[PDB]
Amino acid sequence: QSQLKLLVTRGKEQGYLTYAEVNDHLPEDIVDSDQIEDIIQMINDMGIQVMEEAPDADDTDPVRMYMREMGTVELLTREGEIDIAKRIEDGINQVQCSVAEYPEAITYLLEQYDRVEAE
Amino acid sequence: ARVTVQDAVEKIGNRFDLVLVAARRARQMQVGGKDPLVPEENDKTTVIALREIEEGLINNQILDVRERQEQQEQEAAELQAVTAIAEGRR
Amino acid sequence: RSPGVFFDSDKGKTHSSGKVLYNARIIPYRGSWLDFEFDPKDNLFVRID
Amino acid sequence: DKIRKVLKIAKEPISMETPIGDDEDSHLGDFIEDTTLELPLDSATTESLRAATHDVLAGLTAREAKVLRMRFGIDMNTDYTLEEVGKQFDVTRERIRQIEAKALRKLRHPSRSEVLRS
Amino acid sequence: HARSTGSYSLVTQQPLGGKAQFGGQRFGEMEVWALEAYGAAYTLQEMLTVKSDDVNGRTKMYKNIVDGNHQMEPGMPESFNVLLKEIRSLGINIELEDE
Amino acid sequence: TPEEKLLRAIFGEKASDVKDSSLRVPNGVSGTVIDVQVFTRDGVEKDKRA
Amino acid sequence: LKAQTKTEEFDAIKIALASPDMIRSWSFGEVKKPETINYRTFKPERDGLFCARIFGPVKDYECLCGKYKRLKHRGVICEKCGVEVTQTKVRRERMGHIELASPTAHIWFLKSLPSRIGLLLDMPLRDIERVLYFESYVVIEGGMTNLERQQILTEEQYLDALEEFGDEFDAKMGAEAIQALLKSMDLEQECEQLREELNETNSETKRKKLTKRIKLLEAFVQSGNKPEWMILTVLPVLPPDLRPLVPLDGGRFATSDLNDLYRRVINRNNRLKRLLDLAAPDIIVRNEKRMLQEAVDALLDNGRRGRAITGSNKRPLKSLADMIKGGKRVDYSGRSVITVGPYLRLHQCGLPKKMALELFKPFIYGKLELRGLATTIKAAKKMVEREEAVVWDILDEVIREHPVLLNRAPTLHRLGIQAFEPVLIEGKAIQLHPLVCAAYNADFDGDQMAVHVPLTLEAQLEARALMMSTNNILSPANGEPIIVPSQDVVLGLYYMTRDCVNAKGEGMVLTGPKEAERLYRSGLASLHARVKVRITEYEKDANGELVAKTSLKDTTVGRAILWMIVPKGLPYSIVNQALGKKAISKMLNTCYRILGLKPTVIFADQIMYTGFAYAARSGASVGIDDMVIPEKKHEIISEAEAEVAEIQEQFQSGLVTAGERYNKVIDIWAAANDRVSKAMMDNLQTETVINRDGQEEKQVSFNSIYMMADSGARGSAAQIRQLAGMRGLMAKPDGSIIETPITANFREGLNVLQYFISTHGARKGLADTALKTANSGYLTRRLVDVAQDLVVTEDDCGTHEGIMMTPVIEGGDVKEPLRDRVLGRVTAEDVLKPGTADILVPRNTLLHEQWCDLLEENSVDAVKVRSVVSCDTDFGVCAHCYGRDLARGHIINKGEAIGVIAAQSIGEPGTQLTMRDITGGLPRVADLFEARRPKEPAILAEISGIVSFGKETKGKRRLVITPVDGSDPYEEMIPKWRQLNVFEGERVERGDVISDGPEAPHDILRLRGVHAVTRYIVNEVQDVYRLQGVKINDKHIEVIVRQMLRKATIVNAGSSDFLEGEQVEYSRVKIANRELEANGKVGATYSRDLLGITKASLATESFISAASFQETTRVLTEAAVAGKRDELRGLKENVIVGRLIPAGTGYAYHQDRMRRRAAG
Ligand SMILES: Nc1nc2c(ncn2[C@@H]2O[C@H](COP(=O)(O)OP(=O)(O)O)[C@@H](OP(=O)(O)OP(=O)(O)O)[C@H]2O)c(=O)[nH]1
Ligand SMILES: [Zn+2]
Ligand SMILES: [Zn+2]
Repeated sequence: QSQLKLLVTRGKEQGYLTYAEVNDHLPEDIVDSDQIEDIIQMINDMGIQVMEEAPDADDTDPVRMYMREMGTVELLTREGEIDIAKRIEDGINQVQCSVAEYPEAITYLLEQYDRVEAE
Repeated sequence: ARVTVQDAVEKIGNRFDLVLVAARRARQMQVGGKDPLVPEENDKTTVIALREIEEGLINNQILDVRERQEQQEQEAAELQAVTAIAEGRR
Repeated sequence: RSPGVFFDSDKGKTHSSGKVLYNARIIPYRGSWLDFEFDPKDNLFVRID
Repeated sequence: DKIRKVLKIAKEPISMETPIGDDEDSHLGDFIEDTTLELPLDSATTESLRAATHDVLAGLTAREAKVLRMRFGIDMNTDYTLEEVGKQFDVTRERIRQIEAKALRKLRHPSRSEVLRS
Repeated sequence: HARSTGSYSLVTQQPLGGKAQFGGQRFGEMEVWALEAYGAAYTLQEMLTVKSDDVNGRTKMYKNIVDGNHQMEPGMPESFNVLLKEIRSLGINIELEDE
Repeated sequence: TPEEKLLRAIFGEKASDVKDSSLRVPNGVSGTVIDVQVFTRDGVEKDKRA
Repeated sequence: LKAQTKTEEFDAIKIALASPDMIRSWSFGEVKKPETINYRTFKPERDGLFCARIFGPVKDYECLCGKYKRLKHRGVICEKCGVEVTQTKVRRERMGHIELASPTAHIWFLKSLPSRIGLLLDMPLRDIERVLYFESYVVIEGGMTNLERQQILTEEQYLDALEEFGDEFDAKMGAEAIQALLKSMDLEQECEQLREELNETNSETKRKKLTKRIKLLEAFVQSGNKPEWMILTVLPVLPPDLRPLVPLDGGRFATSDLNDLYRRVINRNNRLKRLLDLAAPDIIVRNEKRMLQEAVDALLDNGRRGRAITGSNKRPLKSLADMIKGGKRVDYSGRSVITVGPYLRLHQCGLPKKMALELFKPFIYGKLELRGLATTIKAAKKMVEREEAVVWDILDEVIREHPVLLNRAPTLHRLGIQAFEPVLIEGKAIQLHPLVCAAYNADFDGDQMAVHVPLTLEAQLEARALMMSTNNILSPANGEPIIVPSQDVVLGLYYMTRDCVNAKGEGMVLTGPKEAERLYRSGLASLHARVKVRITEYEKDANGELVAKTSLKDTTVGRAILWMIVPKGLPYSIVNQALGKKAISKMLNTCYRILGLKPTVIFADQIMYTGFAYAARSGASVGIDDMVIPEKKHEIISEAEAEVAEIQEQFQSGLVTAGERYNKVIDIWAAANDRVSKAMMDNLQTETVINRDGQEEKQVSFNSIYMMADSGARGSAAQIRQLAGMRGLMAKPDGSIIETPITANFREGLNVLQYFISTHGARKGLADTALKTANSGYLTRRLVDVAQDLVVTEDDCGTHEGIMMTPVIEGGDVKEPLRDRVLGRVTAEDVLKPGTADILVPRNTLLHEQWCDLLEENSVDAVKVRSVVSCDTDFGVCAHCYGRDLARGHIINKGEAIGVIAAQSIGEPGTQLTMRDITGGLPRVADLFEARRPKEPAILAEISGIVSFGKETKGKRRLVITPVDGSDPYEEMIPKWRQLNVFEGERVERGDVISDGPEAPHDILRLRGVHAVTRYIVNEVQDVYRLQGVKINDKHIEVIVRQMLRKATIVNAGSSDFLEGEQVEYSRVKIANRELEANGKVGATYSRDLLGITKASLATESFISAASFQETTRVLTEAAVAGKRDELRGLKENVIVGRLIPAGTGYAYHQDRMRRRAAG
């Protein structure tokens, strides 16, 4: 509606391709080096039909998008940290115990020790 | 044809082909079998070919035919070697 | 261009039809630009830097 | 001096795509000349040198042309010494050096290699 | 200024100097228009390859000159082979097939 | 190159492990030297003429 | 049984996507380390950006370590380090690759105007396609329940949909998600179903996107490229030498930005690989993937989104794309300041000794070693480096008939570069023939020209047979001579006429040459008297030959001696009986048309020599008393100021309209200016009194200044009017005119005020000149870019149709005839004759046979002539249909280059065009060529019918006219604004005016006709040259308009898909092969379409030629999508590749190769 009607009605055809005009008639955060190429590509070259390919296509930043998912705090306290650390030690313990159940791990350690003492 | 070179184009239409054939003949002269037809008179091979073309001799068909005879002379006269080689690999 | 403030023309065709569209502008010596311009609909806009 | 060598490692350093004279348009990497290539003149002289030497060894004898050729190693890649040539020519060492010296005596009049020196 | 043969840049094998000789003259679009207008195909041919930025071409043709043979024996200029490698350097592939 | 080794062998080697990069007045111009000057490094053996 | 696997000759090049395995084929190893060079040893690291094993060795034939040195092992790799020891240029050609972990999207096929990865997948670009691959909103990859196939889900929606179903609609997110999306896509089945759906009961409410996508999908599927290659998983590496880090002067290396890019992408990719083996937090890994995306996108093409910085430089980094998106130096060249060389011939130029010495270096070497002198090549070097006398003589041998071509800076037309025969001159400046000094538009203010030495044999012949100055007698633009004598020489020959009464005159008669003895021996004057002599004339007719004609004519001393210069033929005397002004060129022209080349050249040299000599003998100067001011000056000024004073007094007491008294008082001063101008001219012209026999008589002033003005030689009426008369109305920065013109003049003193007023004119003059000078070339580039592809071919085709040529007559209400626009034109067919017979069918109008078109009286002022506009040719231009207008007198040689010569000739006089219902000037020409609709376009009647109102303002609306007759009506739209021209009930014809305003070329071509629209363009573009007074043939305009109407639009039903607008090339060649192929009903009828130069140049077959001028990033990408191939007939694209040009000396080569490429 707004963007389409303003762009089409105004640009007829702006004569000298007055760029510094409709770029301010656009919403969102301005002063970007991204939307710039999407306007200098439509105005000329493939005239007429390009102005119909523009709207149909119109129908951003690494760090800012990193802080976005980082926004999910889930912060912890001394109780929280100790809790998580406890689960870690519990997991590691169960794994090591599961290894202890495996007799071939013991006999292999024995064999490799005899290899160590044999230099 | 020190200054046109225009009197040569009417002998073979389209100045371009004129350049081709003249460069062809001049190429024959500068390197390989020289033997000019029109007297040199201290002129480069560039112009000598143009002089010949103007004279009426040495054209496109002329050089091509003489090349055919040249091939029939190098090949047919020296076949005793090629034929002897033909029996090399049966 | 000398610092201070001046009202610019922009007279003539700027959007077809052709109708004035005056605008004021303040030029600092060490700071940010402060412009004020009209539109065909006679609204007032401001440009910071 | 160690500090001097230290400052020779600093910086990225500069990139070729840096503007310099601000012409239309200048580039630092466009003034950098190539040196690994040889002058066409030098290459021509090298070719003419090969032909010259190949034509000079013609005015020599087989038991002298091959000697100078094999000793200094030319047109045969791997160069040999007095022993490897003295064995292939019966008489060893000094004898093959004698002829090697005599050949050098032959080249004191021709001007080809003389001017090729410079 | 005058230049027969001198140095060349590392990036593009094009004539340049100022250390012993003088960097060769620049042809350009305005000139290739004229050469095309005349129809001097061979003049533009050499002026774009061996006479400019053809690695082996310049040497081969130079030897042909000193021997009084002229001719040319041209080849693909590096100012296009580099382009091939640059385009090939991307996800896009370009190949020069025979017939 | 082998040919060059032979060539120097016939006229004397003297193949010094040094090259050449002397400042020469460019071909074409010609004149008279009016003033010489030398800026030595701080910690380098000063020259006689310097 | 060919099938060769080497680097031989190629006929075409192909552009397309590259598979990961395709990238592997170029891989001579894998870069795995961000390391470049060693910090101490300065030696290439193991697997870095500058590896020796992967790419190439540093030195020529020695490996990295040093186990192998010489040519002993050139084919064998090293044992300690796998380094193939070949050349160092190998390092310049070796590729290499980096194999990333997680997939990465190509920046080009992602965000480049249309979303190539999006449009192919039918999905929003910077909206949806961004949020799903930047790890934010998961996308679906085909579902058989509840969910569609390409919808976007959030993490909450994902788990919810996963909980409802799951384990049967799995769909990931990010790069690999889009990969599986493109891979799962079936181009074939969709190509069928889309054709089915997008054709069922749908009007013009859908057809747009339908035909668009189906054509795009069909192109992609037929291209051969698999959509999997759209996003790369393996990124190739550019050779090290194309991005080296070479040590400058005393340390301080110099590297390319690409090394920084590759180093960054390597780092980020390695961390990404390491993270996919250690602990794998989703946020960390996904971020590193986005960072890898950043690095890759920055390496391929920066653009575009913030621009990655680093490298200490505040400026961005030159990515790969930036190195191929947007002056060919050459050896054996030079340049120097030019100087006049009067003693030279016309095919010769002054080339400095030392300059020519350095130029023909290799030639001098070869010739020296050939003769003797120098024992070897280096001997010749040491011999020429030490200029040893004899060497110079050898130089005189090498430059004998070896032509050298000269060139000026601003090369507007073909005559910018002309070849000459080198002549040694003891100096450091280059001398030039003053005759061809006009073709270069060169003066001796200090301008400098460049020289090039044709090395190739055929290059020398090209310079001698084409680029030679003697071959360029006539201008390519207009048939008139270009080497025509200028200022100095013309004044000389003007002084060799100028019949003065008495003064050592008398009618002492002799016989031509004998009169010369009379002149040197004084007694008689030179400009008398007249006097009679015996002239032996020569004429020919019918059977050619020569016929003598001795007579006794009354000429002068100058005319008699000058007659000796005149060649064998010519009417004689009458060419000398005139004077020296404009007929000075006419004589040269007629001499050319009736004699030929050589005699026309020597005649030029003779008239130049004679001109200079007698000009020097004359001694015409410019004293202060040469510019005599009129006595009526102060009188006229007082009278003018009297009238304006009365007008001001009237304005004081009202009466006259004070609002526009400014205009009428301007007319007063303007009138007064013409009064002073007329007075000064009538005075300075005649004057004199002499004293013939019994005294009392009048001729024309011998006042130097007038002599210069009445004989070309840079001297116009306006300038003289400012010298002695007065500078008229002066311009004001507001654009208005001052009501107080410069009453004084340069002969008199100038007040500070009027000079401070004139400074505005000088300032704006130089300023406007600086603009139009660059604007002219700005137009020329577009002209060339659109026209430099058509060349006269296929000899001479048939066809008879062609624009009916008629003398451009403004004489309807102003009287102005021009009937020379028909000459060297090939006749259509026997254009009648008030009786019978006469003109043949294909007979080209000769220069003498166009004078025969005056023996048929003023009745015959209309002849149908074959033009380049018509012509049933295919991809070229018929020789007959063109003409002959060149430096050559005959028809254009087959396989020329009409396009470039046409464009040059048009954009040449652009330098002298003043930019502004009449626009006028260069901008007017641009608007005409671009085919732009006026600010108030008129309207025409499409079909002849009965004019009637169609509901008075019932819309909408706005008036409506409906011309209905015979069958079917039409409803045009009149927007109230602007009146009309036809009342109701009246009938109109097919293309009648119903707006009486500016006409639109589109409507004319679409309705009126092609001949009409072309006639309009040519007759409207010339009208802006008439005012500027620049002669230019209509042929060239017709040439650009030819390909200006290149494409058309078909409207019916045929093998071509209807809506597609295609060029009449394929159209005609396909309609000719369908009426006699299977059926004429399998094809439709087309309709010519008017498109501007830019719009026309935009479309072209070759993708390389397009990659030249227009935006490379677009054309290269879209050409990459569809397996396109250049093959390969264009001029431009065959220039950058560095091969023979398909025109001129080439053509034959291309023709042979073209027919050669028919076997397969
Ligand atoms: N048109 C023409 N001239 C030829 C031709 N061949 C030789 N000439 C003329 O020979 C004259 C000088 O040539 P030279 O080099 O001195 O003697 P050369 O003929 O033995 O080589 C020139 O005269 P020039 O042109 O009359 O001098 P100018 O008129 O330029 O002042 C040159 O044009 C030819 O084939 N055609
Ligand atoms: Zn090694
Ligand atoms: Zn035709």
